[PDB]
Amino acid sequence: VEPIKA
Amino acid sequence: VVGGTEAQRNSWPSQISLQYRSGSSWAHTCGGTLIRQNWVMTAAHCVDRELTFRVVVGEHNLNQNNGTEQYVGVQKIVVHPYWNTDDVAAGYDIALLRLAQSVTLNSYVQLGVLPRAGTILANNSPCYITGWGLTRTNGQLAQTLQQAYLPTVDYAICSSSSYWGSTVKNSMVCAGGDGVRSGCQGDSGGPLHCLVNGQYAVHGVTSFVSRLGCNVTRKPTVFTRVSAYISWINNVIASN
Ligand SMILES: [Ca+2]
Repeated sequence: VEPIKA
Repeated sequence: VVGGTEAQRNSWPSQISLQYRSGSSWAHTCGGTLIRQNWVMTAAHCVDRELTFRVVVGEHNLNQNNGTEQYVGVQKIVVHPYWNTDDVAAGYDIALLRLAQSVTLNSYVQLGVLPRAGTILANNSPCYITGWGLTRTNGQLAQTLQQAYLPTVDYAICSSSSYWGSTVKNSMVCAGGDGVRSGCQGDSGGPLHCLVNGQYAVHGVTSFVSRLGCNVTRKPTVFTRVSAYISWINNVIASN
């Protein structure tokens, strides 16, 4: 999971 | 936003740019939704860093004067108390920012409408993501606000093995996953706007995409489900 963010 | 189109200037007046101070300038880092004249809803992970933040409302082009912007400091940050930076997949990726001044509403600056508590959208519901995030995986921020059409993917499908499996929770909304259009870094914290009974409401706060890339087939963009947090939001505003 990659937060997106910036 | 990967595979977006440029939004019209007055389409999404609750969208904000959350920026941090960087030298003698300001850098966009995340989106947000204006929910009161002095409150913004964004993602918790956008405000983990010990930075100085400001909110820009009435923004369209990050790189040019639009003649419509209002700039305001962030006075208080209230992160969901269950948020854990080490565990985005656990959920609770939501925070409220109290602004130092109340902003002025107009065609470019409006409060976002939130869904009723507990509302869940039918599979494949029409929504748009908006933001200034990267326009390609490992690309660069947009200059102008982008929108992309991202239909919801319901929990049953989204939490299935070829999609997100156990990573997605019922406190989240999935949307997109077509391999072409998606949120991307820099869109976090901004809105997913979904059309319900003729009115757009902000059903998601952009949270995460795949570590593999932004636009990945069967890895729809994942959002915090706003309707899971209505009581929390009202409680914070009431006590602050
Ligand atoms: Ca501007």
